[PDB]
Amino acid sequence: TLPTTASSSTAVASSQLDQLANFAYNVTTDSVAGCTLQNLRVRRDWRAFSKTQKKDYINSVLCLQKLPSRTPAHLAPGARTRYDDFVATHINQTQIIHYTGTFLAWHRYFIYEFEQALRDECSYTGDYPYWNWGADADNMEKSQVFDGSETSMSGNGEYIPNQGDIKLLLGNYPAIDLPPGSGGGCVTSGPFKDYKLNLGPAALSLPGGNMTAAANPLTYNPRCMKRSLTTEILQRYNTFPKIVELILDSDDIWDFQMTMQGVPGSGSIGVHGGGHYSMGGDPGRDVYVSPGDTAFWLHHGMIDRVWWIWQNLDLRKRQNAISGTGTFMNNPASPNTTLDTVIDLGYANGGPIAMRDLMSTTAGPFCYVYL
Amino acid sequence: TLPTTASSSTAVASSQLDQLANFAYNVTTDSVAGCTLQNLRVRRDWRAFSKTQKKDYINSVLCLQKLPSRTPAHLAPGARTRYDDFVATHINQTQIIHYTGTFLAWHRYFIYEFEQALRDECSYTGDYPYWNWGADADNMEKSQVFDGSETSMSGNGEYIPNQGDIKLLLGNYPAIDLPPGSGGGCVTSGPFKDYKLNLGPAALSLPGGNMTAAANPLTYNPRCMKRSLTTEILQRYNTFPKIVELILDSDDIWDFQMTMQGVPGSGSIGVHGGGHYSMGGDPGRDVYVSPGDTAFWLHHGMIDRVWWIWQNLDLRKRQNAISGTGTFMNNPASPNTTLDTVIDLGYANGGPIAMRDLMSTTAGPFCYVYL
Ligand SMILES: *[C@@H]1O[C@H](CO)[C@@H](O[C@@H]2O[C@H](CO)[C@@H](O[C@@H]3O[C@H](CO)[C@@H](O)[C@H](O)[C@@H]3O)[C@H](O)[C@H]2NC(C)=O)[C@H](O)[C@H]1NC(C)=O
Ligand SMILES: *[C@@H]1O[C@H](CO)[C@@H](O[C@@H]2O[C@H](CO)[C@@H](O)[C@H](O)[C@H]2NC(C)=O)[C@H](O)[C@H]1NC(C)=O
Ligand SMILES: *[C@@H]1O[C@H](CO)[C@@H](O)[C@H](O)[C@H]1NC(C)=O
Ligand SMILES: *[C@@H]1O[C@H](CO)[C@@H](O)[C@H](O)[C@H]1NC(C)=O
Ligand SMILES: *[C@@H]1O[C@H](CO)[C@@H](O)[C@H](O)[C@H]1NC(C)=O
Ligand SMILES: *[C@@H]1O[C@H](CO)[C@@H](O)[C@H](O)[C@H]1NC(C)=O
Ligand SMILES: *[C@@H]1O[C@H](CO)[C@@H](O)[C@H](O)[C@H]1NC(C)=O
Ligand SMILES: *[C@H]1O[C@H](CO)[C@@H](O)[C@H](O)[C@@H]1O
Ligand SMILES: *[C@H]1O[C@H](CO)[C@@H](O)[C@H](O)[C@@H]1O
Ligand SMILES: [Cu+2]
Ligand SMILES: [Cu+2]
Ligand SMILES: [Cu+2]
Ligand SMILES: [Cu+2]
Repeated sequence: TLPTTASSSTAVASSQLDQLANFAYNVTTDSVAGCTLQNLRVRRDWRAFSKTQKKDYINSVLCLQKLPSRTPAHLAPGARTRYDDFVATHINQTQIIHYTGTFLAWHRYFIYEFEQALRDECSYTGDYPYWNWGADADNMEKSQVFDGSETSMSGNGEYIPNQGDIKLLLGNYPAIDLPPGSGGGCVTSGPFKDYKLNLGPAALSLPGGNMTAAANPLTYNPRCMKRSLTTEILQRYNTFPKIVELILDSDDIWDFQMTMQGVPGSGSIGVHGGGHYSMGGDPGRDVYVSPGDTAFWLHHGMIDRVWWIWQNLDLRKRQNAISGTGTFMNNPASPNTTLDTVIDLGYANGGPIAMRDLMSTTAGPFCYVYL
Repeated sequence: TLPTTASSSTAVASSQLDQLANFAYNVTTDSVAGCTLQNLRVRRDWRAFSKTQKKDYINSVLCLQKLPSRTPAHLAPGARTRYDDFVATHINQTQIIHYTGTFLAWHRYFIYEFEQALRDECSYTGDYPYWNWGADADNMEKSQVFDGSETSMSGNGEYIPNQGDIKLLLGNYPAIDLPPGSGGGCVTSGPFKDYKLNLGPAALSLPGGNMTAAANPLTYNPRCMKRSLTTEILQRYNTFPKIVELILDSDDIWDFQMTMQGVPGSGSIGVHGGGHYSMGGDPGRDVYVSPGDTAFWLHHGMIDRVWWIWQNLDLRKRQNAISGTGTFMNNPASPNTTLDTVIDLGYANGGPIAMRDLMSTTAGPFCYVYL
């Protein structure tokens, strides 16, 4: 039988999450028969990756960052690489994604098309990786995603001392205070030290309250990728209890995405916000440019997995569930998101597609499960 | 001797507003003694206009609706007239000009350049008019702005029986219910009976609670202007007690501009929202395309007048006061508006300009007062 409420103990919460993930894996594989059991791809924990499997993905990411970009030069003069095209369209559509009826499905399609670019343009045969936050909640610097070795998405940045508190002011709600992390500067080690971030910043938070915004975040400004891994941020919004609480106590699609992103006026940035700002640095603290951090795709693999688990717990009522509109926090008011709403990814990959073709990981263009 | 508490009687609260406006006129004119007393412009109540002066203003707006548009066709394929240029830049910029730090200053510059277009291209030499809502709150159908005569902005629309209410979402709160007015269809008389809106709808609130939104509201979509005059909406938010209350009880620019536009979670839409939705119809109920209604300019002459009165009650503290950010209700977050923030009107008229040059009606490009 399945867990009913989330546990206040960290080990038990991991067991419930596992048992909920096993229930989700079971429901999906037993239904499937263009998608079969034989081409059903599997996404796995980045720790389940071998140190040779890690290098294949990293090498496939490094290759996409070296191919020429597809976006027209006038629409984004700062885009140079195939990697920049995905970042460019995320900057372009930040106002109509996030806190929208399309938030969860747009990012499921976003990461899927990012995988296709790896498989078709940089010859990737491995599995898509995801980052389990709760496993690294007590020591993010030891996390195999951020440990600074050459099997990581690079590690911490240079420790800038005497850094001010990060203050987050979205909307007109009172600020949320966060520690500045143990880094702050350019990344040290890892296979991405010479990775040149090209676009942004658009709305980058800074230690001390400021927000660096460029005149046009689509213009060319090459720079390094900065990081300041903040373990304290993870153990506040990303422990195993928080992850299982997000799944077991969200009973409608509204409560799920709201709790996931951070309920307004609640002092919580949710699992989505806490996963972004824990990396710190640039573009870690920029909601527009965050795909510029290579740990974005492992982060959203886990976001999709948490949505995938919650969906299967009641496929009758949760597969096609949608709530929200087409504008950030319905500001200003916009029509309700429906199954007929068409979204696109700009010039990154793919074409415009309706929402109903996105709700299932074993339908539409999708054919995959999680382990 | 100035009042400090707004009154409940419409008669004596009307007297209060005349005192404050007169004090404001006294402070501004004595301060002028490139802007002199000899060239100082005056903006007057639409009721102060004689018959010939009313037709003078209308015919210049009518001429603006026939001259060819300046906007390049690929940026706004639906723009056909100079009047469309102003509506198009408003649609384009709606999400960074409402509930921002620039809201009041952007619209002061917006109507000034619209006035400059009347003067330099349609030979207008008269005064800029405004609409005193408090005088028509007892019957909008009697208003000199809306009676549908030769000297109106056209009047009511064709009758549509048994219509549902208007549901307005203002923040993360339940919808505010407004009566649907006494019209609904295309306008029946007045000098704009045959006037064509060519843009939108971008987000048109409909009776019953629905909303229409074009896929791209900047494409060609010619149609009549619809109206549904609603006296009760003016009664709720635009009586003389409501106007004097906004001026006297607002202690800083944040309180003032929020109370003017409508505070979320209070059931009010402010005098600004009350003036827009009391017209009803299309584009009166569209936040983006609202300049498409010809009463928009007289409506925002009075919005500017109320800010001017509020400014002059404590010039040393209120002349250059700013609060807010560059995004609609700070969603998504953005840097604070400063005196150095720059705005433009696209291809409507003029060039870019900073906030410091916009805070006074007697500095920058401005030299005007209100009667
Ligand atoms: C609505 O507002 C946006 C601004 O947010 C306007 O977009 C701007 O349009 C101009 C010309 O169409 C773009 O100019 C471009 O400059 C680059 C510089 O490298 C050049 O390479 C291009 O060939 C082009 O000349 C400008 O970048 C663009 N801005 C943004 C942020 O996209 C838009 O025109 C406005 N629409 C209307 C109808 O006013
Ligand atoms: C950002 O998004 C806008 C629309 O959301 C894109 O603008 C479209 O561009 C195409 C190609 O030039 C035009 O055919 C459309 O008419 C445009 N639509 C609008 C509403 O302007 C823009 O190209 C996107 N930019 C990037 C870099 O993805
Ligand atoms: C998943 O299915 C297998 C076999 O069908 C079963 O043994 C296992 O217990 C299931 N998972 C859970 C959590 O019960
Ligand atoms: C930016 O931050 C610095 C502190 O490093 C502060 O002194 C400055 O006032 C901030 N800029 C603005 C415009 O507030
Ligand atoms: C404005 O100045 C005139 C000048 O004589 C004066 O009569 C009037 O009382 C003044 N009004 C206010 C409100 O100060
Ligand atoms: C829009 O969707 C919400 C659900 O978030 C629903 O409550 C509301 O009634 C919908 N509005 C209309 C006009 O259908
Ligand atoms: C905006 O200004 C306020 C002034 O009260 C300041 O406290 C805050 O840090 C500023 N925020 C940003 C993002 O600049
Ligand atoms: C298990 O560990 C988490 C951090 O991973 C704590 O937040 C919790 O209180 C429990 O001790
Ligand atoms: C203000 O409005 C009231 C109606 O609410 C009138 O009774 C009064 O004479 C003044 O016109
Ligand atoms: Cu995103
Ligand atoms: Cu994210
Ligand atoms: Cu406006
Ligand atoms: Cu307005």
